[PDB]
Amino acid sequence: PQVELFVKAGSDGAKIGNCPFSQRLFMVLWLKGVTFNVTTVDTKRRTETVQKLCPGGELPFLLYGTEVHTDTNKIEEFLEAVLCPPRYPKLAALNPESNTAGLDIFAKFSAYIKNSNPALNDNLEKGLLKALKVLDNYLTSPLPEGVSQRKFLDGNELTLADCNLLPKLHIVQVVCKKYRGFTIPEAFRGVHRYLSNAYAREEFASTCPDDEEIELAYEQVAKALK
Ligand SMILES: N[C@@H](CCC(=O)N[C@@H](CS)C(=O)NCC(=O)O)C(=O)O
Repeated sequence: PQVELFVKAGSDGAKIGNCPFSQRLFMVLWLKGVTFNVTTVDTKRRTETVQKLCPGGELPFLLYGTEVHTDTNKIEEFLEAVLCPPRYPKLAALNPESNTAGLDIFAKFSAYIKNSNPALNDNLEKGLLKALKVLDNYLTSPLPEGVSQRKFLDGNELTLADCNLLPKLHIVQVVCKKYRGFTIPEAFRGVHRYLSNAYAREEFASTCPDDEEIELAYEQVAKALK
């Protein structure tokens, strides 16, 4: 049954664009091992065919046979349910906490990077560091369930939880380094090992837009502190 994912185009109207939701779904589809195709969409200059399959302009979106699916959460739920054992592996996490750990980081990053006043930067940076620390503690602490030194959020295999979080953390890293010279403290070993382990996996590394695309995507979002 034909699978086609539709994602946002980057700076040249063609490359895969910066977008954590698209990357999340790309990762899920790759980890499932299903045959699928991808199509990029220049939100301004969309094609006639795309203007019809998805009139509301939602992105990403997924075609399953001739059926269009929208909303990243709903698409992911659908894929986990229909691409299932024995043909395709179950990707859901075992430990519920894995599905929330570190997701507050992205919001904290956003607030931090859009602010330009140095008086407020002190507080936003500390809140970002605190959220990184909370994730670091999750990664270094043993998990309740699972047959810490594990590679990923929930054990040693990538799960749906990593597909959501990794694309966001990657953006946090790339954007923070470029626009603020900020790096995730080396003191946070759980976070750095997670990112190193994730980078070593094609499913994550290969689905990241290039750094230039990510930076350019933030050009009118990210501010230098005055
Ligand atoms: N509600 C959608 C949100 C998707 C979304 O945020 N898409 C982004 C990036 S792919 C977007 O449309 N960005 C447009 C822009 O800011 O220019 C979902 O969660 O699936």
